[PDB]
Amino acid sequence: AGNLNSIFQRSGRTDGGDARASEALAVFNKLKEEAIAQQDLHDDFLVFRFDRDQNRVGYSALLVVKRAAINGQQVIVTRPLVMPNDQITLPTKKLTIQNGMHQETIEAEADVQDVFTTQYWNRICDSIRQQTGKHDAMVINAGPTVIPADFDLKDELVLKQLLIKSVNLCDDMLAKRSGEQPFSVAMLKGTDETLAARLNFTGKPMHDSLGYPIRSDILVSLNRVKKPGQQENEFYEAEDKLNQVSCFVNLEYTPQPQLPPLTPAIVITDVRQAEWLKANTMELYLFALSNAFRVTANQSWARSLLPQLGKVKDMRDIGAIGYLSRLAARVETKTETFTDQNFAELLYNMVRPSPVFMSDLNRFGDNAAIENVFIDALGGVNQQRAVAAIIAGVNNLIGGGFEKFFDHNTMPIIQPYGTDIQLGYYLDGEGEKQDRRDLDVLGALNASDGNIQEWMSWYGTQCNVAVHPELRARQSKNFDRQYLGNSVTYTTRAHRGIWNPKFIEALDKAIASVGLTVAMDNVAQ
Amino acid sequence: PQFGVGQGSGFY
Amino acid sequence: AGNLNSIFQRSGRTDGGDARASEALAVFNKLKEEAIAQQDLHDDFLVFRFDRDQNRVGYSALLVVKRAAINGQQVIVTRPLVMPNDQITLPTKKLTIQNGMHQETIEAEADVQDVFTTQYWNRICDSIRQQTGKHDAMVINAGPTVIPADFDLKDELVLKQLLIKSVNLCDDMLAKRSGEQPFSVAMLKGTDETLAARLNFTGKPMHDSLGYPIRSDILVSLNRVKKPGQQENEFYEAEDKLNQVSCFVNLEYTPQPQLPPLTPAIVITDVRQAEWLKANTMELYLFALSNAFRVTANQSWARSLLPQLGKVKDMRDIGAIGYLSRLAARVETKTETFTDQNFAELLYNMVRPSPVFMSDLNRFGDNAAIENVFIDALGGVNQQRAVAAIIAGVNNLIGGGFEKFFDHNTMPIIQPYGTDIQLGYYLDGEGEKQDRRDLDVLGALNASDGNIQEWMSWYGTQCNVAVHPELRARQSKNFDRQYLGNSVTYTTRAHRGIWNPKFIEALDKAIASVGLTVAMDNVAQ
Amino acid sequence: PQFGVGQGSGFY
Repeated sequence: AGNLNSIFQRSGRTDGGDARASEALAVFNKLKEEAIAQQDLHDDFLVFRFDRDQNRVGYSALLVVKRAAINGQQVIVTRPLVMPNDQITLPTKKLTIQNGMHQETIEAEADVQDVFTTQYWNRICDSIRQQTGKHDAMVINAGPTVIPADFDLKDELVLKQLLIKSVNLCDDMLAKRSGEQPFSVAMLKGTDETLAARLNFTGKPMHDSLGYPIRSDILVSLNRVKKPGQQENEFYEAEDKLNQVSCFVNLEYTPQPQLPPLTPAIVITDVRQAEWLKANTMELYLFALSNAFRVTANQSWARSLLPQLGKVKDMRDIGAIGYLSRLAARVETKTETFTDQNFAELLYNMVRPSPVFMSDLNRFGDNAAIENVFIDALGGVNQQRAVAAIIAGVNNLIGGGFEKFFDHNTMPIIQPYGTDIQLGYYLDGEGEKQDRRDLDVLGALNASDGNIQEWMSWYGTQCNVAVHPELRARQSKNFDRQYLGNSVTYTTRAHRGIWNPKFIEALDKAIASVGLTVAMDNVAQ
Repeated sequence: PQFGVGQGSGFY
Repeated sequence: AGNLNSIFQRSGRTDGGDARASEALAVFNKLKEEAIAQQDLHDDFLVFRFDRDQNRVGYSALLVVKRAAINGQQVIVTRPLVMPNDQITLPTKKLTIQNGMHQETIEAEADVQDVFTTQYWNRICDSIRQQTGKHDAMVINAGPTVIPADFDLKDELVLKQLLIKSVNLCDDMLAKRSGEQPFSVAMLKGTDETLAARLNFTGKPMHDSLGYPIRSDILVSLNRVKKPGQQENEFYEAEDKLNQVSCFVNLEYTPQPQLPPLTPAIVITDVRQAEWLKANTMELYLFALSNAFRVTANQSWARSLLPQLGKVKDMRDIGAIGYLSRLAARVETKTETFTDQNFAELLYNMVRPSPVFMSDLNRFGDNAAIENVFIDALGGVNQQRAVAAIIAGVNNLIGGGFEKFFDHNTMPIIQPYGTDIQLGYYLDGEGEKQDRRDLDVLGALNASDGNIQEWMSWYGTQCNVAVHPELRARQSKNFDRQYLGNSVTYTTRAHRGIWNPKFIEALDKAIASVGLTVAMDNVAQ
Repeated sequence: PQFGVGQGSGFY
């Protein structure tokens, strides 16, 4: 039946494609042409519609496609843009859950993680070959992403930017397949140049390529490598930035058989190079990750936990920590008698001194071509290859020697966190988009106003991973409706993992050990 | 508990 | 854990056994001794208690055990008597039913069919060896039966009779293992002796070894082989009977792509030898089965369908047949205008002329040692052996030649009917026990008073065997509560199968062909 | 649909 595609597709063309993939193709072709007209985009490539009608996927997508022949092989790099359609329902999957002696099945919709199967990709490749004529071409996966059903398609600015970013990545991957030279400390280490860095206690969120908010408590900014006394580059003005890492810190309530009860879980939510640089490679990513390490290694992250004193509406007010402590009460942090010293004491008794470094990993994110190696490095059939790629990336940064710090085959680079991440946003009182991750441990304690039993039910939902994830997802959504509100939109899900402490030691020390010295701007607190 | 792998490329 | 039985049982004795197996052992030992005292029973054997505590069964039982060494092998024949205990619940089995895309599990109690597993039997054998000392003995299965929880244990008469019948069978099986001579037509065919037979339109039920009613519309009585003019055996008085077969006829509503809609389903419910004969063997059984064939082959079974004219309470009144016919109404059979001719016409239009012969098969019945070969002959791992035993039994009756009528390897002796049989009884208006099988096709039509939709729901329940039997059993029980009443007791379940028309041809013709002529008593209607 | 077999004897 599915093998009749061999007859169905032999000749001719048809009238088809869903309403969103149709509209999306039309706007993306318009944007391509305007970008060429303004000379922002080069006219060396093609945009294609992938149909659920003409070919074998549940979800249609547009394909950002670039090509070159590399050493005789035709190579195509594709960055799919999934187009979910609110009016189209793909048949659901049966989730059978063996609840001890009780067996029950939950049916559920396929998300981009379930949709982007290995065959989904292979079908994308085949269609491109039909559309490009390159039937013997190899196709590079730049990472599928999704442009969600919900918003109006008239945002030409964002859509233009999506094409720009997607072609950037396509050029990188053709280049890196072509053998292009890597990013390294040697390029930064001018004989007359040094690095410096600071922690930004932002007070604001940051936004992905489609404009959705990303939680961050601290933005780590690594300054441009340079030195006073160097030749000024004519009449210029520039931001002195090299890269940045977005992160936040939760306070996880963790077991112990003497440590205090909460863990300073430092979570990377995003990794970006400064906007003036176009390329996106593993070496650039890996180098930037050292920015999160310094958050607790040299500086002190705990300043981010200070309550917004004077602000009534602080949903994550530290005062909530008193509900997990022996007080079983909110600390009065509204008062003129609440001091910096009292804050430090709450933490002395409640929060552990040893930082833990972890990060999100998203196969469908803005950095998916790279996120995918870090995800496969967690485990599975190609873990060894993904790990080899990552250690090679750091060695490219330092000129070898990562191996002088530890054995990557005894110490895999990233461990699973188990509980995965539901992403989404909610609207605040003025209708702005805010990250749903705000109901973190302090957030949830204030949301239940001290009802510890309600908190613990939620907390167990977010921690006990012997419970099938569908059951956990349903309870997590039930809790958002009661505590966050009904104005909640869900977005593409993501993985989380723990960076191996030895990977971290080797990355940070190896860079410092080759002389790429970085000064702290916050010289003392 | 298990890790699925999609069709990644370039690095392998 | 279960292998610790190897330590648990090494030495000593314990205080144990359930209250019913305890009481049952005490009464059965009393009965053994009285039977010896009255000289009815020979003192050559043992009675044993099988415990659910001391050994590996869900249900305790008493064991009727006899032994002899046969050609050097120690042989024990056992007839288990299961003792269900209303106060003891055995953990239930999970019945997972795949209802298309819907999976649901029903938990249910193990019945004697589920309980008497191959290992149940092997455990019975091992305990007997511990109790008899015959550790190298082979044990013959005389067929387990059950003595239900419900009634009071003070019925010494029935219990004595159960021991008597069970030891009879044990002696037969030791004999038949010993090579004892078979029953045959040659033993009946005196040079001066002939057979004769009649159909009894009873107006009453017949009762099993525990006193429960068995449905029968017609009792076929085969008269003792003899002739006037033979020497009279002193001053004697005897019933001139050899054997009998109990049967009933339903009217099944069957499909057709010209035949009338109902099938004359002739069902054997019991097979008995005359009470003066003690042995129970396959040849005796097989010979008696010819009694049912003659019901339609020589005589006419349809007389059993006559309504009990003048009796208001006839739950199976033929008038109901008008609900399945084009009349969609009850035939007025209460009236002085209802005639024999009108009856025949109802049947001419409603009931097919070609009889179908089938029988019940019960592994736990009074004839279980034999029922078991006829059941295994239906199909399964030992079907070929069971069939070989059955054809040998008929050849023993006739001196060979069954094979001159048909190939038993092309025509298996009994086919499955698919829908199995729920057995039980209900109480009538005076509190007497009546067979639940009374709500047959005519019965059910009167019970719903012509509501064909209610009838068809029930009828489909009893015919569509793509439906898991648990679902069917639940609906069958729901229908008895609404239509039969709540005074319904369920008893041991049974199989049904169809006797191959060629088996029947060969049995009847082979006996007649060797000269064992039988006269019909009902020479004309 | 299938036929289970218990531990019958004597005839086999």
